[PDB]
Amino acid sequence: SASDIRMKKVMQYRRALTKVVKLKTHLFSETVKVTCSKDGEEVQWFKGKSTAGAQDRKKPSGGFPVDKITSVKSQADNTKVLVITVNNPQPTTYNFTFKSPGERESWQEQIQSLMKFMSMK
Repeated sequence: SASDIRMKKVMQYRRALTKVVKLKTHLFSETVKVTCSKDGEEVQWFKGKSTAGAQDRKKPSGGFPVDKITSVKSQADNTKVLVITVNNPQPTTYNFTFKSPGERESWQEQIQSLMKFMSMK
C-alpha cells in the first residue's frame, strides 16, 4: 500500500534524519537536533535543549516542509558544511555542520532520498 509503505519508509528516513547537527546561517548558529515529521512531510530541528512536544516531539524549535525544499546541495568543498534552501516558507538556507566529516553527508544524501520519495516529481 502506497500510503502504508510511505509512512513506514519515512520512519526509516526519520531515524536517519534524526541527528545532532550545528546550524550556521542567517537563521542562527547553534547546535540543533534534526529530524522529520511522522509522514516525513517536514524537516524539524530542536535548538540545543528543547521541549519535544508531549515527549512525542510534536513541538519542534523550527522546521519546514520536505516538499517545499527548493534545493538540497552540498558546498563546493563541503568538508563539514551542508547547504539546503527552501521555497514557500521564508527562503532560508540551512548549513548543517557537525564534527563528523561523515555524519552530515549521511544526512545530506538521506534527506534527498526522503525528499524525492514523497516529493517525487
